[PDB]
Amino acid sequence: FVPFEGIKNDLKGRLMCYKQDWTGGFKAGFRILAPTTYIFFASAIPVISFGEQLERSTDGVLTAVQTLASTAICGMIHSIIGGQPLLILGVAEPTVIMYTFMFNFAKARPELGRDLFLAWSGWVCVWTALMLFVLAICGACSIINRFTRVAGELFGLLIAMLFMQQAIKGLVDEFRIPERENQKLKEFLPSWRFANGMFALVLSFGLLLTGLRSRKARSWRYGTGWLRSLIADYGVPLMVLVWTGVSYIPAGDVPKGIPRRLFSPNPWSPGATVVKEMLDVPIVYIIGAFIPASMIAVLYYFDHSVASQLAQQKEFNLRKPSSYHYDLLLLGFLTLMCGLLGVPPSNGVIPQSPMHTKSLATLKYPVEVKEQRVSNLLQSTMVGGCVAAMPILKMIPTSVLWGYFAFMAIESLPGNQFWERILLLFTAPSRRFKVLEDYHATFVETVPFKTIAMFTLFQTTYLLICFGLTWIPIAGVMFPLMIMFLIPVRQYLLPRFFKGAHLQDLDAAEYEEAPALPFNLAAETEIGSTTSYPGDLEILDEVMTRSRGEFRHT
Amino acid sequence: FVPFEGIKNDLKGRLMCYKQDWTGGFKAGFRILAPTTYIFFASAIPVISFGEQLERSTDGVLTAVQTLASTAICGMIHSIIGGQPLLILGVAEPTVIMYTFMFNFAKARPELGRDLFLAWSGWVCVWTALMLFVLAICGACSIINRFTRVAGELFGLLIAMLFMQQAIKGLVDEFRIPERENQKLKEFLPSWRFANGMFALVLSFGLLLTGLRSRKARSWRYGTGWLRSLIADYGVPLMVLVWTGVSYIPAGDVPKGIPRRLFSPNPWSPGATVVKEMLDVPIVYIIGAFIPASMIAVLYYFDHSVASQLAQQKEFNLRKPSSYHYDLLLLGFLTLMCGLLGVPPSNGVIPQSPMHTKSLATLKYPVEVKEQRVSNLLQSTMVGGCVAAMPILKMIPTSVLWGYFAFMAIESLPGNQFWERILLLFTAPSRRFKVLEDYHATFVETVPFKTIAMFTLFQTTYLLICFGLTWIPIAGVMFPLMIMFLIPVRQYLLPRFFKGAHLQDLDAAEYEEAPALPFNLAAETEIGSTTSYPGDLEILDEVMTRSRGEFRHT
Repeated sequence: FVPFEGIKNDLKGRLMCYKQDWTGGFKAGFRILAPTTYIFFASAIPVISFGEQLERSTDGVLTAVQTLASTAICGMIHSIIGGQPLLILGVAEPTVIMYTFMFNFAKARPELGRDLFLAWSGWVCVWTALMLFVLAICGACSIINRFTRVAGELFGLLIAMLFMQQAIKGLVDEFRIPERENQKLKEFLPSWRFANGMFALVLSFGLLLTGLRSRKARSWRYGTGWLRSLIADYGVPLMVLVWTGVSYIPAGDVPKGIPRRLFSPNPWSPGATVVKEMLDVPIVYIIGAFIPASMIAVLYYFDHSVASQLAQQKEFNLRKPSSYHYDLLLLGFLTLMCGLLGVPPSNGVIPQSPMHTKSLATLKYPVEVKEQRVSNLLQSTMVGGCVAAMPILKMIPTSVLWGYFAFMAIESLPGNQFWERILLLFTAPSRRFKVLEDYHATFVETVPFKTIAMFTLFQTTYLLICFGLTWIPIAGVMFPLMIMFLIPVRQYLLPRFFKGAHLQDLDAAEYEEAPALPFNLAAETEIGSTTSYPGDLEILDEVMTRSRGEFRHT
Repeated sequence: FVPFEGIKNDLKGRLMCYKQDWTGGFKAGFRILAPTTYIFFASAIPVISFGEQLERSTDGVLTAVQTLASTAICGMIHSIIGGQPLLILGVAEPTVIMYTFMFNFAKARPELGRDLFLAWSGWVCVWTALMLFVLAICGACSIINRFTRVAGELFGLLIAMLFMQQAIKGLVDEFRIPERENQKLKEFLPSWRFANGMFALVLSFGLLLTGLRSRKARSWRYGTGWLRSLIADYGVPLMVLVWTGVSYIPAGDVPKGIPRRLFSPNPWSPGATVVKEMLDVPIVYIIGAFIPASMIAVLYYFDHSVASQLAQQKEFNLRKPSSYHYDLLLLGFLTLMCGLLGVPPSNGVIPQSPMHTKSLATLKYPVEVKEQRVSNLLQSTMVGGCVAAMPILKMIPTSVLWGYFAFMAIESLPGNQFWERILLLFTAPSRRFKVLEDYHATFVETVPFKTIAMFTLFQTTYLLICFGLTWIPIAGVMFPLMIMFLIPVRQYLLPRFFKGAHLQDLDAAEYEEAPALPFNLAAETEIGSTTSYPGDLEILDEVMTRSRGEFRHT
């Protein structure tokens, strides 16, 4: 933990591959645009959704303009002078939640109010930048190996819960009058409001289901290869466009605001740095900003490092070194800059970074990744240009964004072992052989079900407590402390209750899977030792057709 | 083809097992109620949907009351004095289409009009009864072995197309003012109409998707066995109830008719035999009724026999004989009775009859079927009692019935080989190995793809021509003739163009399936000889998690 050692080593390592980092990007030619566009679409849409969320949560102080600007500027700076260009930066949901807490605190205090919210947030960002500088200089990133699966998966499920909560919140508001809108408009009559709510339900569920189906296009037996890849890569934006077009079908027979569209304003309209108002904040609140700043620094020190680790998985066979410490230092500087500019800070986001690395990967029949600084710079510049295209983006209905929130919530589940363990916990004892008939984790076979159940119950209790804490008006801004407390807990307390190899299998740093087992081998196991025979109607359901009741012959 | 031989033989066979047919039903005790209730729900809901369809198509002359009454009375008579009690009778979609054609013909002719439509239909039913008597006496049912798969599957797909068309028709009308309603009501304002249409979309799609998911409950690893069986058996009625309840959520904040509910009237209200008006029909039209009567007799002679055959599949190991000829004779008598009473005739329906037989089946570890006349009688009496419960049924929204129409359309597909062949025809040449990696028909391996393609193209052209003919105002009532022409076509013309075993495999009376093949064996085949290797992103999609981009280790 020698000060400045990690930063110096990272800088020495990354300074030998800068010119190559650029030339290899230019040598790829126009073929570098496909990963660029893919990651640009993967980054922009969630950022716009978070911007709308903030617009609703901050009474219009922060909108999609600010989130897009922060994402673009931070991404460009990271691409040019950052250590690991594979890392993708952007505004994330936890930052939105923290800023919502801060806004709610400031609004109820006359000394700050809505007019000094951004100044107080700038002071918070100054504190966060200092904390991140200290963490990077002291080499705190040398212990990121202790950021085990138990904390990451719990945080992911918490963020998925919050995504779904936001989706439900928005869909319920689609039936209500907005707070800052003229209540006398025809679009806000009870009939038109009910119609708008129903149309929002239709559009949101359509987007969600169609995108979820599109995600598995490359496995279809239909169409061309390029068409299947196009669907699998750009389904989300394609479905957003399709459902916007659908929303425009009744445009001629309904009022202007049916369905409701994005509330974020257009920056080009004449109606439209916070350092000047920063001096006006009372000293007591300048000092008190230390409190949320510590939580934000915790969140960033976790998320940045985890995203970089995921983007630098050893299976990619990357040949260039890592820059964790210098990356955290630059993140502190970027947070200071964003606080001074009046925009929310950005940080490493998941799964955008590993998806970018994958988009830059090819197999030599064996993974080889094309690492360079051009794709990140171009995608960040496109995210920035999206600000100028705000008139076009304002045509998107809000229900589509709520559907996208639900989409992210559901997409956080697939590879999450905590979710699989919850499903197993709620599974019937006589139907676990079914669990054993498909791809499954190894701890299902190597760990007794009682220990899995106890571990999952502890994890679920922790998750529910954190979710409930998020609902407390003021104390809810402490949930990153609860997230970090899982490190010492896993390191010290769990070994007392759990026995070694069981913990290692249940909290493995590597995703270990197992292939499907034959039915005969799925019963000799302890977990599948309570196999019950199928019923008569269960058997007949499979040997007779549903269309005409015809017996199938095999 | 000796006259009265088949009827006499069937009567002699079925007269030796009547008392046992009843006693075995009474000996089953209260356990006979589960199949009874299952088949009652399987029969009632489509009949109510057809009743609403007729109400919209006949300007209120025929409604769900008449369809329910016909189904109940015919089922009871068949249960008591019928030959094969496993056969389930009811009003079917083709009868609805024929009656719609007849109503449209009568309305445009001042000599008949809406006031003599039922009388003309009674004369049509008299002609149909005479035709069926002739067919049964002459032993025309001795050649039902020529009702091959090519005709049955084409007819099924045509009826599925018509189901989906009715669903779309109803959902579009949910946005419009009904023809015979007061246009000044608040519920028919543009805003409330748009809201009603959107709510109808929501409810219909919810019903459809939830029912389709419920159909596969017995294969779940969750819940109890009895709960899974309950879901798999009663999902459709359960989801109808659930979505009706959902429809009642905004009842306090919306006008009376939001959402629209069943239009069929309640027979108990004071506002509410056609032999008297039958004498008033002109002689020319009495004679002309011969034309639609022949088509209806074709439809019934096909459907009754096919449904009985499906209910009497040899795999059920039934120990009692068949009564095809006497069943057709009784169907003629029932059609005469229904025409005299002013209700549409009923006939054998699919897949209700084989599903009833399956519900009466148990495996002795080997199928053993409990054949008796109690379940059919009880379910028919319950269908009849549903008439008295019309006030409760009128609470169902029409959008739920349109969703059920779409549900039947989609449920007609699974075991249909014509649909599978269409999908194969539109499949990519390089992705047929995927077809070979799952359960598939044998002709995929035993027949070249060119012959399958030609056969499927001919069948699809025939189907589309029949569907288009259904759209012609008057000539569309001839489509049963097109259906029957497939018998001589298959028997005489196809062998000229197709070569023996290929036709036998493509038009086998038995549903022949084949198990999944290994990838190595799926390429040596001629059809799977154009296997293309997966792409880099296709490979990476499977080895990395979608939630966090984590490499999977196997």
